Amino acid sequence: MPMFIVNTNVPRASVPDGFLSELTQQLAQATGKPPQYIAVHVVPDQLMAFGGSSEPCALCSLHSIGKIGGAQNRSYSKLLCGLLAERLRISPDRVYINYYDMNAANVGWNNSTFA
Amino acid sequence: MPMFIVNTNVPRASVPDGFLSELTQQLAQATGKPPQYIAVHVVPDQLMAFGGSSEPCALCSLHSIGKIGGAQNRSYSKLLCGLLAERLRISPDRVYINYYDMNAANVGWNNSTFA
Amino acid sequence: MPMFIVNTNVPRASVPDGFLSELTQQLAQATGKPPQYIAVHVVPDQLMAFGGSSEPCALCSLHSIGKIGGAQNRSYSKLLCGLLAERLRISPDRVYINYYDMNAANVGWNNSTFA
Repeated sequence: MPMFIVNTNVPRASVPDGFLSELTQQLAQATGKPPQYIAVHVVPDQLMAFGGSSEPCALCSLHSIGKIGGAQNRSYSKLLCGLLAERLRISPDRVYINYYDMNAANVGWNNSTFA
Repeated sequence: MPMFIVNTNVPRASVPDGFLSELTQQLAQATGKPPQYIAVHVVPDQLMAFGGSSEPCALCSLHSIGKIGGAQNRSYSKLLCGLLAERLRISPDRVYINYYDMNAANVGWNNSTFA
Repeated sequence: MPMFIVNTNVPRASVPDGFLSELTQQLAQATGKPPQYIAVHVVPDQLMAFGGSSEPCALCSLHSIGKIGGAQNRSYSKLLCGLLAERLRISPDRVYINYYDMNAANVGWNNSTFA
């Protein structure tokens, strides 16, 4: 709650310096969850293909306890695709984002679960 | 839409030229979705174990908006273990494939989500 | 059934050598499944942040055909958090574990599914 992972074939070097921070701040506002509970993971240099091609692309995941749904998913997308296009230079139609509404009894953290 | 990921301890150098393409082509045929929508991600050189042994193995996942189900999963398994076995030399009883039927509102793409 | 993945920013060199075996034996006991069926994947050196900081952290997931539940999970979290803290020196509050109960029809293995 929330975890954001980005897998992309864009090279390490193109990942901008405060990128993780940025994501964190942004996700913080978008979901309205406090930053310290936000986890962010970026994996560049991957061997991937999208629609058969090797041009820049990304497969992402957003996990959260609640705050996932129809319209919300639409804003996250915008926001997220927006950042990726902008920072990593990836075309949005070359991005997929999987959204997962996690149940609290199913998220372990510090010796227990959120249930 | 679909996204297929392969995580394996086989070395990068062992992945044949052409593999990403073959996978995109076979999955398109297998799920009946145009290739344009298929994303493929191969991750070699992983630190992994299956059954406590570090002989060659793989953990994969296939996510799709529909085209997932009892009989379909069975054929994807036959298809996919067959390729990993022939192209990557991984024994099929050392492979796990997780299948996810995704809901359209939960797949972000191109600044929005599907429907 | 079961598959355990750990993604962490700790360096590869800090991952003990019997770590995969250790996790394997411990999950076999915790889940009550024979070790033969346990898959473990450890991914160090990742680019991640937790709560905005880059101190050591881990994003994990545990997939099982059954044995997943409110209480089991609480117990798993303790075991897992204990292991990561001792072996990788990760602080338990900088760890998330996603729990997934999978349907047998959704898990491929050895050319077919468990269904």
